[PDB]
Amino acid sequence: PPNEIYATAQQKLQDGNWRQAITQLEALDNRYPFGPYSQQVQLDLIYAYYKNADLPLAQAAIDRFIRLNPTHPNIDYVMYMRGLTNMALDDDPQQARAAFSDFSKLVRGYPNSQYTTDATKRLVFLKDRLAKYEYSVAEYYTERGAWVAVVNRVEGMLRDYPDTQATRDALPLMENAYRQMQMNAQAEKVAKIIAANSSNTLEHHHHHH
Repeated sequence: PPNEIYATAQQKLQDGNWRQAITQLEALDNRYPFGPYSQQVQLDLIYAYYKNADLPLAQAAIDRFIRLNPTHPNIDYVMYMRGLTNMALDDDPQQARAAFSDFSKLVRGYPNSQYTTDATKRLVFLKDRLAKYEYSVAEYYTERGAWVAVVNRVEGMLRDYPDTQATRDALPLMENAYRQMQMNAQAEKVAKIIAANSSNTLEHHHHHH
């Protein structure tokens, strides 16, 4: 009785009985996969797979929802969930890169979403993680004297993760790599960047566009 099965699944989700809720929701999605309530069932299944730590199933279900309903009113929430799932898969920064992309795509689509604030919080951690990885790579390239690869990695950190501890730590690798190449205009630029990067991070959550 699909309406009572649905009400039942909703209670199971509220109890945190992920396994039973997944069962009943999958059977509904089997039976009416393009029914009037199918997007509802799929959103709840996304959630239940995530909470049950079925992360590959959550990820696949998110991708299918986005493909099939690219303009849905709850897309903001589906991309929040895609960030959470990829972030859980991270705990080889592939999953962290996917989460950064998800959440940054969320913040630049729905700057007014209820999930805004938590996505921005998670982005601080992600940017820290990804910049640390890129710093390790820049160091390795330094060890090799691969000065052009050093400059490429650091400028990517400065472009994408400008306010992180790792980009701070990596700027002198970049100034060095240019100097090693006798590239004075470039090296002096980095020296400028370093002198000016305050630990004071700027806030613009109170600005609306």
